[PDB]
Amino acid sequence: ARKLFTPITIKDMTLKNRIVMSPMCMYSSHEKDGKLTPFHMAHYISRAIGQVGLIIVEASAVNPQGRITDQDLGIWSDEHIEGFAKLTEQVKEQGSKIGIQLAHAGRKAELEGDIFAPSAIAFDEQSATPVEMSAEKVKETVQEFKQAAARAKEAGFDVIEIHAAHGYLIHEFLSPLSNHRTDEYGGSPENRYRFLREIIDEVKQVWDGPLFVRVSASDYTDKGLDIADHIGFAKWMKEQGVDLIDCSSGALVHADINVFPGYQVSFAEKIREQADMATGAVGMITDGSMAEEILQNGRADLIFIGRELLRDPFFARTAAKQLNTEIPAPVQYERGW
Amino acid sequence: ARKLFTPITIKDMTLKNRIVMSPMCMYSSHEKDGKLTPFHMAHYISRAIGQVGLIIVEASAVNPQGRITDQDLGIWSDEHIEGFAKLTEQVKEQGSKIGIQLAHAGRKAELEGDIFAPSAIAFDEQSATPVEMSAEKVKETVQEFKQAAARAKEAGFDVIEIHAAHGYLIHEFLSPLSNHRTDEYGGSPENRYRFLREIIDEVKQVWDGPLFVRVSASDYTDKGLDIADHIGFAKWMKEQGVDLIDCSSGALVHADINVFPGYQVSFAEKIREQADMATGAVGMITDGSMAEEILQNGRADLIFIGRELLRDPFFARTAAKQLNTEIPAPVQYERGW
Amino acid sequence: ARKLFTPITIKDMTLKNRIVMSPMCMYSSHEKDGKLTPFHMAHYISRAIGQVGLIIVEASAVNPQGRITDQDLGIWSDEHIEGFAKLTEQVKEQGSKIGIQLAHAGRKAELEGDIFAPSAIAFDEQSATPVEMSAEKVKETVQEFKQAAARAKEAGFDVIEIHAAHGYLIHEFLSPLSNHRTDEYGGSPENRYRFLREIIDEVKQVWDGPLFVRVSASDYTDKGLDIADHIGFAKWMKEQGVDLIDCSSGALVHADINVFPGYQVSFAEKIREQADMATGAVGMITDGSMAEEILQNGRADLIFIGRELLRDPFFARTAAKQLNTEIPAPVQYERGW
Amino acid sequence: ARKLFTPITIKDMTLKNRIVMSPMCMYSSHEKDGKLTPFHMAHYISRAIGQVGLIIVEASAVNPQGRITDQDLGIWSDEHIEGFAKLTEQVKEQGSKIGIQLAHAGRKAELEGDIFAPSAIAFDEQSATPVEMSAEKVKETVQEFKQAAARAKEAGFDVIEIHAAHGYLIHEFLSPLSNHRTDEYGGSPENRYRFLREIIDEVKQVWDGPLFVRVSASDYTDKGLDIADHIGFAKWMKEQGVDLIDCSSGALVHADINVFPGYQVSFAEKIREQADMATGAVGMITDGSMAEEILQNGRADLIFIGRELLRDPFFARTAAKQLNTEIPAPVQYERGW
Ligand SMILES: Cc1cc2nc3c(=O)[nH]c(=O)nc-3n(C[C@H](O)[C@H](O)[C@H](O)COP(=O)(O)O)c2cc1C
Ligand SMILES: Cc1cc2nc3c(=O)[nH]c(=O)nc-3n(C[C@H](O)[C@H](O)[C@H](O)COP(=O)(O)O)c2cc1C
Ligand SMILES: Cc1cc2nc3c(=O)[nH]c(=O)nc-3n(C[C@H](O)[C@H](O)[C@H](O)COP(=O)(O)O)c2cc1C
Ligand SMILES: Cc1cc2nc3c(=O)[nH]c(=O)nc-3n(C[C@H](O)[C@H](O)[C@H](O)COP(=O)(O)O)c2cc1C
Repeated sequence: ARKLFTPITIKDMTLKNRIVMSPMCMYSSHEKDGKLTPFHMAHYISRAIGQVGLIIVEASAVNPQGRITDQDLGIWSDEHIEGFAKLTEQVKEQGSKIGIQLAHAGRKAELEGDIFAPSAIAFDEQSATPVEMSAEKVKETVQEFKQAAARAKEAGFDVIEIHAAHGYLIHEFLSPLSNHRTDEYGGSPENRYRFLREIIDEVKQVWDGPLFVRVSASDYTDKGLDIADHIGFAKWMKEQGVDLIDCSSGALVHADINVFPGYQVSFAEKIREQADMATGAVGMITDGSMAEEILQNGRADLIFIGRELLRDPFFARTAAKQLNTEIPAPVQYERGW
Repeated sequence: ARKLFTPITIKDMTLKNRIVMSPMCMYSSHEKDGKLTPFHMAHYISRAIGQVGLIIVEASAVNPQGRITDQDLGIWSDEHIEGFAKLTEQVKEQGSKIGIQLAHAGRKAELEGDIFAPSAIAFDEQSATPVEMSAEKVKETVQEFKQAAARAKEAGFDVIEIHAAHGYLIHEFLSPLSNHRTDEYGGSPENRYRFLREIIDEVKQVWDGPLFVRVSASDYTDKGLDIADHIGFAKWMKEQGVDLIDCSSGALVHADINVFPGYQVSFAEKIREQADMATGAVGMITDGSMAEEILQNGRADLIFIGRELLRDPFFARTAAKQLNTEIPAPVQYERGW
Repeated sequence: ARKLFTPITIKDMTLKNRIVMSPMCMYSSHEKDGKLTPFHMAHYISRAIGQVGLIIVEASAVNPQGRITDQDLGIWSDEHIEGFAKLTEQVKEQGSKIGIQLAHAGRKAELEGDIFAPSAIAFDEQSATPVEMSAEKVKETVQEFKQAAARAKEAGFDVIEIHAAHGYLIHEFLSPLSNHRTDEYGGSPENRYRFLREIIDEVKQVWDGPLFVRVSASDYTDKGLDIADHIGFAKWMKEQGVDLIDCSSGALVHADINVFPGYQVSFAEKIREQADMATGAVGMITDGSMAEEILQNGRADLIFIGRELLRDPFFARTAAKQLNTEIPAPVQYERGW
Repeated sequence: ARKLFTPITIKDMTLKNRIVMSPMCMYSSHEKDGKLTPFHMAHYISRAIGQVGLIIVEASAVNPQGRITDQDLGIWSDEHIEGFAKLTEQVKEQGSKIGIQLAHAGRKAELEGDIFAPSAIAFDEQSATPVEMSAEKVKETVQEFKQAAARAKEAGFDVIEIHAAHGYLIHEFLSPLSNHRTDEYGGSPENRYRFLREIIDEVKQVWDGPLFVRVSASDYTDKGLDIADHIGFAKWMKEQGVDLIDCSSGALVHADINVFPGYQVSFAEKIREQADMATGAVGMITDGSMAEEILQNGRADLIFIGRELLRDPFFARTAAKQLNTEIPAPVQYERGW
């Protein structure tokens, strides 16, 4: 069979295929309370009906002021557990595994009131200057990721992913372009990584399941982070028990990025090879042929699909056809698939 | 602008495009109570997110023993109103109009216990022989369609379609092959049409909105009904205020049917021309080009899509692309569509 | 088997499928002598390798001043026979049948010097006013079509098509908008049809094989010709022994034409039904599904494909795949098809 | 613009895009004299009309007994020059550059009479045992490649490619599995490479244009050649002035090969990186997205397309559409592309 449709086991979780619905913000929590809405349910569950092996729920803030927008999903409150519990139950009932992306927007939070970051440096010209987190505020945030993970476990998620990419809080700490701290959380690569190190260790105190970490493998900026730096971080994450690194890139600051089909795959293959860590490839992957090639040539272990799943919720079926192979259809659509 | 994406107003309902999700049974009411489940919600709402102009909910039984299977949706009880109320609200919120198909499986009901029909004639050698409805029972069934329509109105549906096709109860009364009654509901075309006539008149006492009727325009059998018969019924339906005839075919009895792309279009075109009645074309229509041709050549007014919407929930986008035109995308997917 | 890939026999010619490469001018006779060039050979033969059932060569002038442009193909001289003989042999060798479209551009000829027409009326404000053909000149032109047909037979063509459409010479005689003659070739429909009648009768004196006539089934203009007129001409053509009417439309004069997929199909269906004449459907037919529908619903006998064959020379294979059926591939490409 | 459609210059040859028609035997020289036929002309020229940047003509034997089959093209005689001269002229006239693959089947020659190889070892159970080439016979063959190159230059080819792959003669000398010689052409890697070294040096005495070499980057067999060996050969070829290595694989002997989209790309990228040599990627590349990714991620410099160009001669257009970009169409098809 095609590798794209061959199961893979990570910890005590077996995925029926290697297609992953990349986390994508829907800005649909209209009550601004971080809760799920009917749209979210239809949005996610339809891709489970569509046979996506693993569905990763969009960035969910671990702190209200850590949201990107006031319409973001949240997991900073026990009040969020009930809705997520229904979502995981329904997604899994359709045959897919489900994960959640724990996040904090840091200096990129588009909210009124003080926003936070490792250093008081604004994202750009049109952004507010963030407040430099006190050492204790940083430690409180670590606890919030821990608390959020505990809620995710209770809600029934199969996988937890830490959002350490796209110029958000953790990414801000990792990069010297945004982290000018002179305390235990700044300076050396080890210190810049400390925030993430503590988040991983604390999350593991309440979560023993598959743990993913999404990173921006490059800042595409002089004096910023590059793949070499991330290969280093990957080795440390492996030692800590991280199961897979979801390889994205950019967004820490404005930069020129050459975008094209599979433009971030090199990051996934280099980390996989040099850090001996399973990786997720993402970035303009839109057809089954590319997906199969990435897996067969050992460039990544899972294929994250974003925008193509917005155009085609049933990408799994489309990819199967493109690869001239057969996959099980949801029972209700046996007469059409 | 392409005709497929041109609005049409029926009564007080304006459809934003001519794409209709054909009613398709999902056999997913696992509690065997005819109620909706999370699967149904995601299944239908996803096509609304997908911009389908009109979504018609699958055959919903007006009487429990009128179900095709014990996992069919139902609308025989006021308890069914709550679920449907949530569904219509959520579908309309995405920007689509919604309808429901009122039905009764007649002799094709796959349930334990007596099943009913106009005459005690089994569908085939593998089916149970139905019980001939008493005149009283027939009139009670008319009232159940009326009562069901009332529930549909309360639930917020935009359109109601009467299922008078696919060999089910109403179709059984219409055809001489299945109706050998010696009372007012059998014999001449007037008598054979009487059941449907009374259903339409009664439904109109509680529902003044768009009213569709799906028929099997031919039995493809000697001594059975053919397009000439249905043109006759269509003229009577027009006088009664039916707004559109959804043109399907067959299934009253086993028959040899030449299936091919647009194989039922001739029925929609003839009824449209000869009965001066708006029609819905359905049957192996899988792309925007065929849909546009059918509309532009005046063969039908609405394009019903069945299986292609099971393969591609976002057929509307796919069709827009095939026709080299643009249509509004759901706000949440503007970065992908 | 799909009707699109079902054989059909016209006279003594059996076509292996119903796909026809519509005649399309290539304006590539760079020596301005109407002779074939390597481009023409590869252009046509590639579609034969592509399994097209019948390839009709572009408009070939029966008189040099009857060319549309000075780079048109010609068949006004015996010197044109050698090239055509090689082309028909090579096309047939690949397994396809081949035809040629005999033509005369009339007032739409874009050449230096006097151009001719039934009446001195220019095509539009940008065109030169043609010279009214003397009765002698008209009869000489009839002989040139006859002589051209003789050359086509000698060159080995399987089918000959008379170009009586797109506002060219013959079409000009047929329509009241362009024909104001006061002799035997103008006035009543009998007189306006006379030019074509004589061409058909004379051609038949030297050619007994399949004979096609392409017409513009409507002028889309007040006081111009419409489908009713062409149904009348079609009945006369049937009596004369014409085997099939290739149904196109317009171009006699500028007009508002609603173009859409299958916009000329109604013409092919009406002529087929009312004149009991085999017809070729053409006009925005781009996929196997539409082609199959047209054939199965009895709207035409052959499917003429134009621009789609310019985008996809191997449309036959593409259509077979779309129809989920199999067709023989050229032996040399068995490892790819 | 897309890299796939950006020109690239090699020596004094500029390709308009980076799509290459991979050499593919057509077994169509029916007279068994190695000459071109009308089919060959239509076959190749149609892809030039189709905008393929570089068309590489199928394996052409440098010696009659070096043909794979008696229906192969040849270039062992001056009698072959005339036909090739017409072919290059016509392909270039349509806008493409053209190359020819100089070949010798060695022990895989399916011809009657003695066949040759470095050692008397048969390809398999159903193959004849080849005659071990005397040192002089090897030197004569080197001269034949030289002579063939001289003919190719006279015929007007833009590129010459040496076929050192697919288990044929040169490949046989390169691999220790098939080369057991104990003279100057066997033993060490240097000696096994000597035959190719001499062919390259001699060809360069009569040809100063772009020179490609196709290799089988792996024998997929224990004790056979692997990518490490070919990276070594690549460095030697670079020193000799070879411009690009066309990276295929296998066929020396029967072996288990895992085939999938882009299954030979790793060979192209490793040789490109470690030998600092331009490379051509080939092997189940069927869409523009994969092609663009290969080029943008620096895995190869040219994209060789084989079977997809047999299914779609106009792959260039299809790929352009897939990449949402525009490319010039042949003037004759401007109204369709
Ligand atoms: C509407 C939208 C919302 C997104 N939200 C998130 C998010 O919450 N978390 C994240 O890590 N990436 C997010 N992304 C980035 C995507 O997950 C994905 O990595 C990116 O689009 C590259 O992949 P693609 O080409 O398959 O879409 C978003 C992208 C889009 C288009
Ligand atoms: C799984 C399935 C369930 C269906 N259930 C219904 C139904 O409840 N009512 C109805 O009128 N037609 C029903 N149909 C018939 C379809 O609505 C449609 O008319 C038929 O599939 C022809 O169209 P298509 O070729 O676009 O699928 C069903 C079809 C399928 C495949
Ligand atoms: C470049 C080009 C040249 C054409 N030349 C001719 C011609 O010589 N004779 C003719 O009858 N139609 C000619 N046509 C009209 C086509 O045969 C065909 O009827 C028309 O394109 C409608 O079909 P299509 O939508 O499949 O392309 C031409 C069309 C194109 C695009
Ligand atoms: C019919 C056919 C003939 C071929 N002949 C040759 C040849 O003469 N020389 C060569 O180097 N490769 C030859 N090949 C191998 C192809 O060039 C190509 O490298 C292979 O098919 C892998 O690519 P693809 O997946 O794009 O077809 C041939 C392949 C096919 C299907």
